[PDB]
Amino acid sequence: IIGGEFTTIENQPWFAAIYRRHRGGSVTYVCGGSLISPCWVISATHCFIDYPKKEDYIVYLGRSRLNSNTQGEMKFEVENLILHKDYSADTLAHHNDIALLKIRSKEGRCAQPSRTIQTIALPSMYNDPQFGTSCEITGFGKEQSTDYLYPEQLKMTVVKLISHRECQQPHYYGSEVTTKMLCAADPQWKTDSCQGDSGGPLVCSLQGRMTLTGIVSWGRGCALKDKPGVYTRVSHFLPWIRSHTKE
Ligand SMILES: N=C(N)c1ccc2cc(O)ccc2c1
Repeated sequence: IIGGEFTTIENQPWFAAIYRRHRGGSVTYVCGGSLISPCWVISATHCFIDYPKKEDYIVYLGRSRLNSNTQGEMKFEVENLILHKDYSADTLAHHNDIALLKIRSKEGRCAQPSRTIQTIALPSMYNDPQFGTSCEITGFGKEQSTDYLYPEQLKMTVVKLISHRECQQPHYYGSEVTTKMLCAADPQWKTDSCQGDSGGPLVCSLQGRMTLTGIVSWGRGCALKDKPGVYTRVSHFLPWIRSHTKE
């Protein structure tokens, strides 16, 4: 997250921290995600596509810091890593950039809701806030495009939804952005998601309920003039989520 503020898991208790076990035993951060029911986390396919083996991954819920344990955290293996069959990547834009992780603990249990662990509501079908609406984004990604390190403390910021029409412009993204994507940005371009924030939530309040409107997907740099953040438009993927979240 470029700009914005530090936070703790209490302020985004659906946030899931996803890590990968290396051949050699070291564990490194991969991507964010969001708990959408006790057993299901939703993230982005591009985070996993290079290493699709579910055994390689660890999911933490209730975690406020990147490389230290947070009191009350829960640790999960990935029982099912579901990538989107229709995912594709061009030079910049990712299409169908959405993924599901079914989580189960070593004790064979799903998430137990707590002060630091809660689900987030999905939107209703094609129901998005109007452009200009303020939404929040959360993650452990870079604080500056030129950073090597990721921040140790969780961060969040506020961006505004941009119309598909404005985002289609040439000096925005041209035809790179589709109706299954949402653009969001700061009017001063001063704050944004960045590398390491992928898979994490864009949350808006809709009919008075906190709603997973977007999933961090891609952008041309970070907090760059005329280059909004691009998010998977969750309200356009409900059939896929429905069809994949059962027995
Ligand atoms: N401008 C963004 N919101 C944005 C989001 C995700 C990104 C992931 C990357 O690997 C590199 C740049 C990124 C930029």
